[PDB]
Amino acid sequence: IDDSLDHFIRSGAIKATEKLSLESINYVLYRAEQEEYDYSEGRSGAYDIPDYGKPVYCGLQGWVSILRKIIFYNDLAHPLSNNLRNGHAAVDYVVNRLDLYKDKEGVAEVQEWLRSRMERIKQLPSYLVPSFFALVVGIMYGCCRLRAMQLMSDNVGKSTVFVQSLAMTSIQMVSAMKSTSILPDQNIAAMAAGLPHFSTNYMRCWGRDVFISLRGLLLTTGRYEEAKEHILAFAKTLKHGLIPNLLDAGRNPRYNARDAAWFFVQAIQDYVTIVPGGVSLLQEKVTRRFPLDDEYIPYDDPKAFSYSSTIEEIIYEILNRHAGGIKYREANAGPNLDRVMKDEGFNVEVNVDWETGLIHGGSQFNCGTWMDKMGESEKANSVGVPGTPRDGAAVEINGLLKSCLRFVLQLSKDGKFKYTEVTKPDGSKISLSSWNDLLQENFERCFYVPKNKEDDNKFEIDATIINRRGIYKDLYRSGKPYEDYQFRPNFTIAMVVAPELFTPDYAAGAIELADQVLRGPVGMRTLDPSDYNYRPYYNNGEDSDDFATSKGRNYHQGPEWVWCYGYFIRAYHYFNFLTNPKCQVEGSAKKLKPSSYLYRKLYSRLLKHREWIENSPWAGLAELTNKDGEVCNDSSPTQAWSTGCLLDLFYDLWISYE
Amino acid sequence: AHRTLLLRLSDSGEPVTSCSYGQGVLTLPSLPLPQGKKLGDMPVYTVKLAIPAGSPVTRDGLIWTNCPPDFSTQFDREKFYKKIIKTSFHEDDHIDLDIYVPGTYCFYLSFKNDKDELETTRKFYFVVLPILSVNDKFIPLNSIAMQSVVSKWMGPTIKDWEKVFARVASKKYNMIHFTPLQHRGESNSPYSIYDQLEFDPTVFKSEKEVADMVERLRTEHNILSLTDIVFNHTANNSQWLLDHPEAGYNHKTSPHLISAIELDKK
Amino acid sequence: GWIWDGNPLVDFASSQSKAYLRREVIVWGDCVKLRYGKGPSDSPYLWERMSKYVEMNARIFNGFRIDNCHSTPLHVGQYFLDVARRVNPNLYVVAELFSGSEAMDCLFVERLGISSLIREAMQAWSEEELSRLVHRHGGRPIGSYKFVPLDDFPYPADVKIDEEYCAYNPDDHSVKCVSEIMIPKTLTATPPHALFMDCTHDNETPNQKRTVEDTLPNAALVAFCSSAIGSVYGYDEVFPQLLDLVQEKRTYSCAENTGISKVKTLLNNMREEIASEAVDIEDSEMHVHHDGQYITFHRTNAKNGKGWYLVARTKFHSSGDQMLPRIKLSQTKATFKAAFSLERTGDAPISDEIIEGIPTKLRELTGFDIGFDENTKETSILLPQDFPQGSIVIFETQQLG
Repeated sequence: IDDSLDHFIRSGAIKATEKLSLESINYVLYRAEQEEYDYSEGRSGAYDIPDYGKPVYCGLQGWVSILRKIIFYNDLAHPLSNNLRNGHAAVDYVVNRLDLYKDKEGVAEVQEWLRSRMERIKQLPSYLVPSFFALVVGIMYGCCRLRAMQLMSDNVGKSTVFVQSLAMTSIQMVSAMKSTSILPDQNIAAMAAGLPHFSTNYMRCWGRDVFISLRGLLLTTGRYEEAKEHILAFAKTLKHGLIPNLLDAGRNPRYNARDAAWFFVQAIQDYVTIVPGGVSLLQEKVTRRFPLDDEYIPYDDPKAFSYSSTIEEIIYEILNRHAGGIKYREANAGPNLDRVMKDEGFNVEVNVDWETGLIHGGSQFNCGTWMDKMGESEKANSVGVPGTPRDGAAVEINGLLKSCLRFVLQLSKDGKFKYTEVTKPDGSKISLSSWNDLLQENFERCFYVPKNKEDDNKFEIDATIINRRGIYKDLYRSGKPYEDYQFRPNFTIAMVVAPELFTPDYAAGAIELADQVLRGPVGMRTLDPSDYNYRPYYNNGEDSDDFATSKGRNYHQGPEWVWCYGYFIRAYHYFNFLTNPKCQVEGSAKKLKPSSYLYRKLYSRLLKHREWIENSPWAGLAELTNKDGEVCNDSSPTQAWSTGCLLDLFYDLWISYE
Repeated sequence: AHRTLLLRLSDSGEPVTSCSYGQGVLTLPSLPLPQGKKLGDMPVYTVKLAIPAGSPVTRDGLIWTNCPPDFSTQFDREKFYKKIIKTSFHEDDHIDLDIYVPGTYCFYLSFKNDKDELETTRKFYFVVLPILSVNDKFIPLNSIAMQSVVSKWMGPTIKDWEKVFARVASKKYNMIHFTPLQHRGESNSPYSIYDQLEFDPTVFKSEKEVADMVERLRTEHNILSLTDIVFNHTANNSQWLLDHPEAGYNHKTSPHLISAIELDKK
Repeated sequence: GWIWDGNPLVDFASSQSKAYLRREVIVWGDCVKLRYGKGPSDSPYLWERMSKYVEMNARIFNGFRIDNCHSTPLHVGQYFLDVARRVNPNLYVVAELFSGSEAMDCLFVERLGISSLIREAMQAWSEEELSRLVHRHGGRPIGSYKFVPLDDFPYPADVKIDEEYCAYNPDDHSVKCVSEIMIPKTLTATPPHALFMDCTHDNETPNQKRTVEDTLPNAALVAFCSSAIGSVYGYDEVFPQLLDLVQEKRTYSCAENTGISKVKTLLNNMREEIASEAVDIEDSEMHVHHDGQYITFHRTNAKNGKGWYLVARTKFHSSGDQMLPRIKLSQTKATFKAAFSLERTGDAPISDEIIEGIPTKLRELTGFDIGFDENTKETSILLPQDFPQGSIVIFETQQLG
């Protein structure tokens, strides 16, 4: 110890983080042990602290999540404190693990600073190592966290801890790997669905999760060049006019996702709206590594890189082939894809009822929507029975379709979209504006459930199968018609993406019920608690005979999901600002801005989320919660859409009122 | 708002110099337009001309300027507009000149001689600088950093050109100078232009292809583009030189060079 | 082509000249001179062709750059720039203009509507010549006088008054009067704006004319001027030799962040912060000092006390060790911003299909001592003896009061 040691430990950390990137910061702060194994061939992983366990990340966050409470109470008796006195192994671990990432941008310089300081720490008496270890880790952590805020956009860089803690999940989820990627020919940055189990090999990338999260994690933060690459990487995998959910790095993906293609085109609109010059995305040319029809997996055939498709025609191809109709049994169908799905479930069909203009699809043997839990309990007799098949008109799918139509209409107006016709299965043509005004007229009719019995004669209502009035149906003419009239948070997605389809008073009053019924403390209840099928506890290990709960069929009927809370409160915001006058105030220059009464309401519904990300060993939000905030031991501890959809809300408020 | 300047004139209609900055030009300040407003919405600047009371120019005095009197009216260098000079022996006259579009404007005075003839002062020019925005980020003319790049050394592809764009955008230039992008003549120099009316076919296909690349520079890298323009000559192998040899100096057009032709042919 | 020392205002292919007969032409057989007459009536295709030529690029680009604009006839240049301005009213016109005098240079800017004249820094023959060049385009002197209406103005009793100087909205972007009496800001002849190039595509590379080290101080000196700046690609990339526009076909190297590239990133971003803090000619002051192979540049805003101080040890030649006296700044506080040294690491690569610059080390420097006497309020600035030729340091300064 000398008077210069003090200045040595607190200096040089900002210069070390200089050449870092929002990608490379992932390798310094996070990296789940499974993500670490991916780079270490299974050799390394997370440091096992004796009489304690391992930090949840191999990076500095793993240390910080433990050290914060230790520094606060001076817990010199903590197992980590003891271990840091008895040896220099945790001291060396911090430095050595970066050998795995020494080649990535700025890590070599960060590693040298850590190395230079750690070596000087080891030359101290054993009882002084813990404090200097925690001090050095804390300093480099902050500088990396600062670098993240500098690289991200203003709205993130000037915000509260809670907003920044949300934004750091974008770094948790976006990294390059060795076992998987988003492109087949390269290994590049690929957004995981969540940590730790949705991070490696085929389990990492999921098209539904990528694009639902793309706006929040990538656009709200400013990672545009990373949002583009994820969009283009799925553009290559378009087939059946649909986007796959199981992106196998663009190498034999699974196409049972009726949802992904419309969240995909939604993100494209979000990209174009937000990115300065984002219209440039439309003319971007992509190598279409599949055929224009829908043949079969030919990843090695020379027809892979055969032809090119611009995002312009890629958007149109989704719209056109959807109208013209799509018929196909999934390629390579059989057990080698789903060892529990029945033979008729691999047959997926989707078309448009042109008397309404909305989109129907699926069956009682399918899981085409985000609620895609397939049962498997042999003892409970549910092998092959989808827990929530959502066949027919799904609210979001059509709401997302209206958003797409509204997008391409105003787009062609500006000379950026050359398409106007659309071919029907017979041979008819319909303008996009005609299809648009079709949904505008028929949507709220087919989906609303009036509060007054008098109005049932106008909204195609079968009052025998109802539960609550003043609601938008979850589905339209499905398989089980009582599943049409279930209160589910899914309708909030359509309210967010295409609010033109909703009359303000109906949407306002409907979402006030979700506030009283479907809104948990952190999660959105996936099913009205008054329904008979309501089972809000999810055990993917239950062996018993219960037809509902065994092998986790409850996944989408009761359990409280967090990413739906994002789409909910975004609409809760929009329609409480349009409807209730107490939620409005004459903002500067008389433009309409929300009042403190509305802000106070939004604030009270995010406290339980701030509490969660604060007291979470993984510095993020769970993917799922059991009834009334109870921790679901099978829920992923950090998920992308869980945080990316709260960021969605903050960007709304920012991009509109600040 | 207040976007007016005072251009005092002498008793002979010459502009008064307020400070000695050296030999210069009557340039108005480089300023962005007000909040969210277009060139049509308001006069860019207002030049208030001050005429001295009882000066010789006040006798039937008129101000003539090629400054269009409306935003709708286009600018013709040779079309001038009349403004009457309010004659007083005690009070000066002031004459606003509303300006709606950047460019070069000029003004002179006409008055009645001491022989009751019509006399005219010299033309006096003043300049309105353009308003350079990149993405609604105003760029003052004194903060421009321009990169000169020669296209025939930027590789053969548009994709091979955006590599140079990103390199200079990292060095934080905000404007790129483009050596002429048209089909070059025999000796392949960028300034000897084969055809001035379409671009280099080795890299470009249509006018839209270059306008989109230039716009791509504007939105992805916040960089503005400008090109060389050659007026003094064309390349010695223009396909239109055969259809139009009079655009140069011939034995027909410029006969004095006949004595000079037979000196090179000898 | 061009006559040797001839007036560029005289068409040497016209009746008033015998230069083709008398052989006084240095010629370009490459290009063929175009004959505009007294108007379009004298060459109706050429005028119609050039018009659509102008009108095409005016739809695309943001402005023009006119080669040997002095040799272009006046009425011609006026006609087409007016045509372009009808297409692109925010047209930015640049010109390498060297007519017979400054008065004529100003006359061209008047009638053509030129927005900036091009000035080159590589034309400097010695350290002082550069310092003068930099003094010309550096700004006004520090502590320079400001203009007020005095006893040469009428004071109308009914003149509008901004009592307490408070009738200017920062978003109206108004032209502020000198004080409370609202006598409008005076339209006075100012010198035409300059675009200072540290090196053009017609200039010999610093390797050729001086050495490669000057690429750092030269560019810093130019960038500290109160004007638009510019550079050719390869100057920062430290190319070894001026590219022949005719013969060469090699391609720009993809080697990123070479030579000065990191410094021009700093400079331009540094000038981006200064942005709209200086509008009229008296808002940006300066002080340039020449001492041997050192050149000092102090840049000052006349309203706010912020400033930047550049010490540049130039390398025109390897001219030995020279020690600069302690820099003294009265009633000013200084702060270290950045410092760099450029040193050549062997000769340039020899390639046939790609043009690559000279390998350079952009070494960061230390050892600068900034003493401040809390009594006399005088900041002293000392340089380290490790300050080789081709190095710069930049200080942020701030006047007190």
